[PDB]
Amino acid sequence: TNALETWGALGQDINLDIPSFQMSDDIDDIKWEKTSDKKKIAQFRKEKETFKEKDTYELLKNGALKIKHLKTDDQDIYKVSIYDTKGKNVLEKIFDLKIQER
Amino acid sequence: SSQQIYGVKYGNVTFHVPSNQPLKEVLWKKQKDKVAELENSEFRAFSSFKNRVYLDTKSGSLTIYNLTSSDEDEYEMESPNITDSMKFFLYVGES
Repeated sequence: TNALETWGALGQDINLDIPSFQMSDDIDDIKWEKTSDKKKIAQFRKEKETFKEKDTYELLKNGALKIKHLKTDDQDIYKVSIYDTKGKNVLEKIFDLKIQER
Repeated sequence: SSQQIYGVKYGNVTFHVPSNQPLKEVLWKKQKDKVAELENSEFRAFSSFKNRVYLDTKSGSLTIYNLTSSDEDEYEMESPNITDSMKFFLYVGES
């Protein structure tokens, strides 16, 4: 329920940052899922090449997901799953991307 | 939805996934943490579950060996060639 409500503006880009997160070496699988459709859009696996569904997205150091030129569909519930080199969950956070038709 | 799987210490179980198409990308979880995964075809068991399991490369079914009672938990699997998650609950029986 801790949906860190985020506010975006139609047409502009937005950054989904993970709070008190710090990039380490124990990190391995950084996952960004778009609830509704239920399929990852971005994923950083240790050293295996950053995966991105659409160039509309971009992974930024410290697992930050970037959503270029927001759209009407780009309004969803985004979740981030970060795992360490042992298959353990390092942290889990949810973002409520609410784009305003200003 | 969730299926209750009963097992026995030192024994082994098998999580049967009612599939058809060879999902070549799957991930098994023991709650928040991972168990075994399949990425672009590169198997990988984590922590304790190393050498301890076998994943069916067709029906995405999972098989754990040598139960340790510390395995009695909530298991769940995911896959893109999906149709909403499968959640199994293992009950490490007594003997």
